[PDB]
Amino acid sequence: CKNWLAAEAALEKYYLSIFYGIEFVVGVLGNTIVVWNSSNIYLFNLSVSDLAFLCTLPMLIRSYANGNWIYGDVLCISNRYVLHANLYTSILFLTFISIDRYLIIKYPFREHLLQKKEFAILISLAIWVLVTLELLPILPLDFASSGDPNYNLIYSMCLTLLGFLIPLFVMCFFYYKIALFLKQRNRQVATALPLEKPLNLVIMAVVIFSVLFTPYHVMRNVRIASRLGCTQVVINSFYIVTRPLAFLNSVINPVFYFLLGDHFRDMLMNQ
Amino acid sequence: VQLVESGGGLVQPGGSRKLSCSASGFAFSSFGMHWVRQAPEKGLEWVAYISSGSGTIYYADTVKGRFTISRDDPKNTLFLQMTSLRSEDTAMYYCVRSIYYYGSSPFDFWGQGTTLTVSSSDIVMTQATSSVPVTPGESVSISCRSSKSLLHSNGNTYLYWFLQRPGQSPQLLIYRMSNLASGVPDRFSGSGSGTAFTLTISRLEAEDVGVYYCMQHLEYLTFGAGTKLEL
Amino acid sequence: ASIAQARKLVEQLKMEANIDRIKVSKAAADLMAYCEAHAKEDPLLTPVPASENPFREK
Amino acid sequence: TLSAEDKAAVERSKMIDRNLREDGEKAAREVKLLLLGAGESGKNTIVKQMTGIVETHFTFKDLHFKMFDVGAQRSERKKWIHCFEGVTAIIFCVALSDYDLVLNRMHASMKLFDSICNNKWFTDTSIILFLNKKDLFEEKIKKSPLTICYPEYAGSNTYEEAAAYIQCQFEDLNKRKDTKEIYTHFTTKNVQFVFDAVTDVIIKNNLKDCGLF
Amino acid sequence: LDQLRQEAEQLKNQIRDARKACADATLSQITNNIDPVGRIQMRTRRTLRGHLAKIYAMHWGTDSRLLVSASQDGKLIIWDSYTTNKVHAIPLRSSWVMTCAYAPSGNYVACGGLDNICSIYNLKTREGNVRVSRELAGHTGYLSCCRFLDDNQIVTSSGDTTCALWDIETGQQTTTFTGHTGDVMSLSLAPDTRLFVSGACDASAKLWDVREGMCRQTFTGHESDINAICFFPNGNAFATGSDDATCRLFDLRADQELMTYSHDNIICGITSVSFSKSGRLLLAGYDDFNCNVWDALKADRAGVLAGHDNRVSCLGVTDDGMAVATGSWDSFLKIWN
Ligand SMILES: O=C(O)C[C@H](NC(=O)c1cccc(-c2ccc(OC(F)(F)F)cc2)n1)C(=O)O
Repeated sequence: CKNWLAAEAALEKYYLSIFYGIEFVVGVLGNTIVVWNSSNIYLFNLSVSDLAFLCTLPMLIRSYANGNWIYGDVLCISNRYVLHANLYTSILFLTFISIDRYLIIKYPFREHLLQKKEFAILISLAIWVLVTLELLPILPLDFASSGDPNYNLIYSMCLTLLGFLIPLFVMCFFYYKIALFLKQRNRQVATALPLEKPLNLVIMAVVIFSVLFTPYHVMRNVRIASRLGCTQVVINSFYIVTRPLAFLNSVINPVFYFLLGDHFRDMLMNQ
Repeated sequence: VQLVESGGGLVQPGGSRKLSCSASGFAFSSFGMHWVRQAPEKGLEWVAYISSGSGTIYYADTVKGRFTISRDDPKNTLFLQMTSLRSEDTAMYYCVRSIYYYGSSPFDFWGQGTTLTVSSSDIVMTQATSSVPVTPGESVSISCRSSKSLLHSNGNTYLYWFLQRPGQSPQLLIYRMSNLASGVPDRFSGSGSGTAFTLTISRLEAEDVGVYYCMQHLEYLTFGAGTKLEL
Repeated sequence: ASIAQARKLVEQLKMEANIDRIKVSKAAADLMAYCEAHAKEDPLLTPVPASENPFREK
Repeated sequence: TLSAEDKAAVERSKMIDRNLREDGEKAAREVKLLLLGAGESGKNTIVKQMTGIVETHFTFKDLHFKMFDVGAQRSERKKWIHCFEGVTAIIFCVALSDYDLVLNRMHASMKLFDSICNNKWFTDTSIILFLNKKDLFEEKIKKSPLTICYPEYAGSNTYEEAAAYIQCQFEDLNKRKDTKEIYTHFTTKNVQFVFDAVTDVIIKNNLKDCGLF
Repeated sequence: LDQLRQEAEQLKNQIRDARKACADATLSQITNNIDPVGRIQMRTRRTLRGHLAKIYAMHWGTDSRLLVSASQDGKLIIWDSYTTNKVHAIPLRSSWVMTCAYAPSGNYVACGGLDNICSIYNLKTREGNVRVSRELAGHTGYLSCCRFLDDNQIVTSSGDTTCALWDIETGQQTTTFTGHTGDVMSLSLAPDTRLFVSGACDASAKLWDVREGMCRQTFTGHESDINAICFFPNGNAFATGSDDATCRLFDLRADQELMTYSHDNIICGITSVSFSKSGRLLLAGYDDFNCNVWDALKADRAGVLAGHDNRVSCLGVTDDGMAVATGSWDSFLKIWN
């Protein structure tokens, strides 16, 4: 029992600082190296949002290493807002990347209106504005461990539902459709190369999304509920370990959506 | 190329009627169409314009809000919906085709016209020489003036010359103040400078008898009073 | 057979060889003189002032 | 700043732009096929089922196909082959009875296929390979061994092995197997095969564009 | 038979010696006293957008304002270069156009390609739309070039190794020009239209008499196919662009090459060539996506027109020398000055 909080202190200090630092370094490197059509529009916006997200890590890394926030309250609020807004913008852009992939599967000549560049830019701006708006309630007020527990818990539950769970369901549905299409049309001519790699990548997208985001979103709400009037220490520890996992997406995303794609990687070398 | 207007007749004051023009023998969809009317014993007066594709529409200030111009491109027909007919609306209405691209000749074909009888900032174009005695074989000039300079900054002088032979629709003679229209003899020549223009009919012969009208196309369209040439 | 082709080839070669030729130096001088005479009438070689260039900046 | 007629001309240019964009959208969704083969390779059969270039338009299962029969061009192929750099696929024909014929004809077909498949304009262009007149091959193989064309061949002179050997010989000419695919078909079945091959090509191209293939 | 071959070789040697006798000096030596042209830095005054495929040909109208361009999307667009307005958009029956021409009167345009047909379009129709005036058939190979002599005469080169003169009124070949052993790829009319020169894939260029139908002269020296040919404004010389990555200048009267325009850094083929009004500048398009301006009297690379993302397939200077238009496989035309 006693050793639990002693190790939780190290989790807060070194685990968070070290893990965030390595994630930030490699993630900025990947995002900048990776950084036209609707697919490219959504992918570029995803990379930009992931990059801008990582920029909010160094301050909190230094604070965790030192154990105190040294940049002031205004920068604290700004950092919180930018972090969460970019996180949920990345989630929504992943959802719309799944939608665009399903559309190009259904409409191979990009006939559908959603596949137009202008519509892609309009939807990107809509996503940015929407995420900024649903992030506004954070301003009145470490998100989970601050503010009124009653207001914070309901806000966090609604935010999880709107920005993670509904996008998760949409993404899973559209990628299930894509997987069905790829499996049904795997080999119309027996001698052709199979579509195993696209199917594996489609499965990996949803698996990675769920694994990285689901523990963090649930654990944040559990932590806020615990704050609301020694279970609390273990809940906080679990939230602490799960938090850097979700932020790993901004790290994996460039490689997954730009390097594991042979065509993109071939272009990147030639560039 | 043919334009046939219909829908004239007698209308009571304050009423409404629709003129229609049937186009044949040319690509109606690619032409902008004009409505031009002529009172029983006066000159031409521009009424309305509808662009190719219907994107642009204009009306004469004297008729703005009252008449409506519309076209049925698949049907190759032009309409003029007229409401609240006044005494001043009594005139023969002409349908005129106009195509606008570099080097084109607007106002090049006019319809035969349909007569309407009602029971009972603009550039001014002046043709103070209202009449001129004529003899075959002589050389005659028809002068004109405009309040504004018709020479645009792009080098074009937007002046047009129309000959209305007795009992006929006006026919385009010169467009843009120097260009001779197709099917016109080389005798006709246009010239002008300083907002003053002249039409020279050298060694004139028969078929050159009628009223000559000048028109400006610099900005929305005004006609001169018309110079009559008689033998 | 191919004899007709050979006969026509010889005929064309003989026709071509009979033409008169001038010295290469003289032709070079003629081209140089032509270019020199018309030098100032060439906008690409001698860019005209923007006041009279019909292709100006936006 | 513009005059009335200048504004009307700009409006006309806008309408022309609109029509051009509509035409481009209509054409962008059409499958373009280049049909190639020897002088007697049986591509006449292919066109039948479906003075210069001959264009054949047909629609199959909502796909519109532009098939270009360029065999009438006796001029230098090098000067106009780049005009077809953007075709989705190439349909190549070779009559299978050519093995024991003279202009050797099979070897000419292999030379043409080698020069086309490895062409710099068709690095990523998939090829639909039709091996026509299989019925004639079945009868002629019983008399003329396939070794008369391929001395190194040693399999039993039967339809299956000989035809498979010919297919392997043609598919071995592909020097870029990693980036390019060849869809071989011995021969409404051929149009169905072309539909399947082109739809597979389109799907793979789309997946490459979106970073999945 | 062998005697004819021997006599042909004897004539070849005799003409080779006759040309050599006249090669007393070189154009580069004679022009050593002239000042070099300054750096020719041109800029893209206008970009003509609207083609949705590779542009293969363009031709200026005689007014130096209107130009026609042909693209593989199956369209001829007539542009107002001053405003960039599209005056006309002509849908082609065959989308495989490879050449286009503008009539000197401006009343017609011509185009052709893999269809082996030269189609003449009337621009001044009473009905207000462009219509096919006439389709000239008779070539057995792709149409590579065509140029109007009048409203009633057009001369076309073909991939069937021949050039033809047509009477557009009757649609018949008035004259057929034969002698090239390879595909004729380009054609250039003399300013007087009394002669025209053609370059073929046999690496040679031939001078033709329009009325007599004869081959006046043959010019060799290129190592590969001649893709482009243009008459020098004087009318006594012409430049050839070849796949061997060089341009060469031939003189009709000296009957031999005068100068070659090449650089070690240039290893790609030449798709088009043109002269400036004075002829001092030789502008050539290249497969390496940019045009190079050459000092025609000095052989020096005087400038570069680097504005295209793909092969520069065509270019042309206005009749007043005020601008250069370059078409490209990237589907854009740019006006330079
Ligand atoms: O990144 C996180 O883990 C939480 C973060 N939200 C923030 O508001 C934030 C940003 C930067 C620093 C801190 C911060 C606040 C109190 C501290 O006190 C301390 F002593 F515990 F460090 C230490 C750091 N909080 C998020 O948006 O996810």
